Amino acid sequence: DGVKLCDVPSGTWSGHCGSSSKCSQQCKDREHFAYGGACHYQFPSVKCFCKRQC
Repeated sequence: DGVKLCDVPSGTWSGHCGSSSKCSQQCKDREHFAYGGACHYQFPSVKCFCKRQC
């Protein structure tokens, strides 16, 4: 229904997140974030945030 996922900042990804598909792939590939990730705006640019389950 609505699993609670927390968008956590990546230390691996830096710069800009233009593709959420690659962001999510990165999160699943790098760590145990099977829910992937999304491009979330933070200062100063859109960065990749991995979705962990909370």
